[PDB]
Amino acid sequence: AMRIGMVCPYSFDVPGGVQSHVLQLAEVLRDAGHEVSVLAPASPHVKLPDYVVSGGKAVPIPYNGSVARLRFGPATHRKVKKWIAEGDFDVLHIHEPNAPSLSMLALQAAEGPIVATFHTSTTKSLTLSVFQGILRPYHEKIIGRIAVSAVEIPNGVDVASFADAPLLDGYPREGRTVLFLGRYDEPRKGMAVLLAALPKLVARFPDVEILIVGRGDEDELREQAGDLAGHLRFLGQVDDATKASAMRSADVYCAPHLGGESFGIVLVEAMAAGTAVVASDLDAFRRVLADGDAGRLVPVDDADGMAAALIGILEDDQLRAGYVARASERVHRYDWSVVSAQIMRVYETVSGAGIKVQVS
Ligand SMILES: Nc1nc2c(ncn2[C@@H]2O[C@H](COP(=O)(O)OP(=O)(O)O)[C@@H](O)[C@H]2O)c(=O)[nH]1
Repeated sequence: AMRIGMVCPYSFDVPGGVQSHVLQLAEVLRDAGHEVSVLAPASPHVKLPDYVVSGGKAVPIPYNGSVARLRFGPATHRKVKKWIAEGDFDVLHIHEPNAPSLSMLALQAAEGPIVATFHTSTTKSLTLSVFQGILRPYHEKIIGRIAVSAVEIPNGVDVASFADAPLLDGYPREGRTVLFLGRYDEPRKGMAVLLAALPKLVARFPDVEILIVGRGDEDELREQAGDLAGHLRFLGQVDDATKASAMRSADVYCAPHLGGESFGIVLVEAMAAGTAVVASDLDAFRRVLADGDAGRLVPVDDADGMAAALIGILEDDQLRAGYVARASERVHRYDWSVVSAQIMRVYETVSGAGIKVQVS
């Protein structure tokens, strides 16, 4: 039984891959009998387990010449030190130690058995001394290093949570349903590509629904869709259980991203749910879908290609069933059962009898 301290650099107020990774990992560890405490920025808009501690709020920097938009004040520095001093941790696991970040503040404040996970291409570069710049002395305090895609370990999901989620009332729809999940106002999420494919999709599937999960300006999007707006259904930013149900209820999950640096955990969620994936040919997505074995890859920012792919998947039951089968086999390697074991081996490696994380 270990005492583990974890640091998330991002508020839980907004959904994100790093945020969900840290909370779920904490839950998995506690279920195995370990003690976990999570430090993260102020998250007053969501309900959180009692083991989450607020590191305070990053406030805007009020002057020109900064190298960041937001900064944690002196209260945060004090909170971080107190949290470490009182935590008596066997391991400190920090996520995304970008500078400046709450994770880097924790790294500066602490020493002892420290592990870091690098979630993106940008933070993976920090495994190299040349990219650590004048923060080298702090990066040198990291004892174990995990790259999501040092040791490589993929981010985890609870497969059963998706596989066995209840269907939403009224689903599956005879008219078919394409699911989009994300903050659709952000251009990088590629809602614009799916909207440009919509006329061809509706011509072939006259009763099709685009089911949309995530926060954004629904009225602007409807206006963009013009006289096809009636094919759009918005759930808003729903809880995790509803999201899982939505995934299972859709006939296809569409991931039309124009770019990004993440692992692509939403594709894994769809695979777990038993829902066929059509995705942009991004490196991260190609890996999850085993180079097209476990889902359909479409060239990036290609609306005609995206329509063909979505129409193709909905029209060919054999093909769709094949992707789902290969995906359901594949996705077990991302389950927390398997993934958390790999992470614990790193914890074991960096820790040792009578050694604790302490304040620097
Ligand atoms: N419950 C819920 N989860 C969401 C919502 N939007 C995103 N997520 C989850 O947040 C994570 C997003 O991962 P990712 O695609 O990498 O988002 P990113 O971090 O912004 O790149 C996944 O677990 C999503 O299922 C939402 O509206 N509701």
